[PDB]
Amino acid sequence: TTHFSIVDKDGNAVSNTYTLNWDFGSGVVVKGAGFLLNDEMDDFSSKPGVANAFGVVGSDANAIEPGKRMLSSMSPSIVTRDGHVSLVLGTPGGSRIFTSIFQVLNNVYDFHLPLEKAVAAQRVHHQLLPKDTIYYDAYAPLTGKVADELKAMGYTLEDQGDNMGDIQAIRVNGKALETASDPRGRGVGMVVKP
Amino acid sequence: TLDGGAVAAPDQYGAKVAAEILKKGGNAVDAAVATAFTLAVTYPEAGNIGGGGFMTLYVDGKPYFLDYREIAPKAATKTMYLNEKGEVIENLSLVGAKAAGVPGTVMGLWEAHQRFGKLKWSELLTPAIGYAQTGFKVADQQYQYRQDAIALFNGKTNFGDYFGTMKPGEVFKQPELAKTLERIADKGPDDFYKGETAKLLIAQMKQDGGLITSDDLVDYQAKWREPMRIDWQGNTLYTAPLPSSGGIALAQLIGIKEQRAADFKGVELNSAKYIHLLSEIEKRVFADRADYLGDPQFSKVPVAQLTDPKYIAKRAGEVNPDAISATEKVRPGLEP
Repeated sequence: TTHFSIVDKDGNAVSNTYTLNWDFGSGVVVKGAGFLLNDEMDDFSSKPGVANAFGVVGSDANAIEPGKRMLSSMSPSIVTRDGHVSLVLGTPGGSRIFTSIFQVLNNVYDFHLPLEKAVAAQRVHHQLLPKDTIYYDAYAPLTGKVADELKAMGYTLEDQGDNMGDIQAIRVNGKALETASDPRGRGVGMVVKP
Repeated sequence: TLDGGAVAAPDQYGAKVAAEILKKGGNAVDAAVATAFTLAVTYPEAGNIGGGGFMTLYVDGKPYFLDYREIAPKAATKTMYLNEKGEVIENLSLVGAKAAGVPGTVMGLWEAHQRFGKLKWSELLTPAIGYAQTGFKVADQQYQYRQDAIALFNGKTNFGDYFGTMKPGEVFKQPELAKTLERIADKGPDDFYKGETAKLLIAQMKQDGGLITSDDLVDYQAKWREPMRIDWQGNTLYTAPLPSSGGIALAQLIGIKEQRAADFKGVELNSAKYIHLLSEIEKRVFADRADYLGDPQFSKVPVAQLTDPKYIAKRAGEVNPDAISATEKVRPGLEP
């Protein structure tokens, strides 16, 4: 999955998340055309109660049916205030996408952190199943006192083996624009003057 | 209005292209279309024309949302990934042609542009075509993802025929993809869903045992939907509704955190107490996610019920600030 955010000089905004699902999707390339096909079907529930590759389960609602869209976690987002765009953001990360966005929003609006710090900050994830399991990434792993305290409460801590997101965000501060590209990835941001 | 435009892109190529489009007088949608095609070349691990996605927009003071998520092929069945004894077949939903839904990205980019773009369609693809013809430099981490992927595919696909020559820091060209993008630039989505590319897609399904047919491609449609709207503290968040779970998830995460403000008062970011409280909320969000959510035209999803402020208040009450709630007791919230 990947995400990008754009704001234009008229105050219009696009937040776009799209994907093959897993890296390079199904691994199948269309011979003669050169593009990879998605493996997006694993986002369906293949069997009630059985986790998919992201650890999420389902039953009837997200079961496979012809012509049906498979449940997603992709959450391209635009925050506004007083009818004007104030923050554009999104991220990859499967079932971590909306929890990562939640954390960035908490960092910006509750902890009042500057945008680059709100995006660089450690993020973690829990999703009910696996039971009492909290995920972290090697970019900002759970360690030290906080890790011991969580372990002592009964939580299992696990390195999930890939970065927890790749936030690409634009903050609009009155007429001024700010960008942030997650240090976890290789993104680039630019403000573009008329 | 604003001092200018801006882009935050997942690599330097998407960023450069978006910025050039804004400089040429394209609007955010023109730039997004050119960026998405660019990353379909330079970011093939996720950027794509063979996948799907979602676009959230704010144009002339109004919110919009475009669903170009893939759809199951007509030949799909509830148990297609199970063997004759009912067990899930390893990686059948993850690797190979049967793992693919009908791609939506080309249709989505078309629909977004036709409704809101300012610039001529074909010229928005010229940047991507250039990167496919003359190449881009493969990133270190990208090559690592390539190594992991080719090992996972374990020789079951033709992946190595097209991406096996990637080497970190070396220029990687994609001549067949260039021609495919040229056809999309000249013909529009018709090439992908009705034309030469569509035929090549079908041939690959037959070669590999996939399910997608010509009728699948012809019947694909992107869908405009009302975005999920969430208000708190004077801010209005617009995000993805179903078939994304993120909209309802964020509506519950933000709404419950607000109800539990007293428990969050004083607690430092990423303290064990902070992380525990977020986990306690995430427990309830995912309980609802598993039981209720899916394609909203294939079942009557109780969206309003799951986002009513009174429901938010009930679920917030379940949050245990001092200890882990019993996992087996975290139920779907509308369960009688």
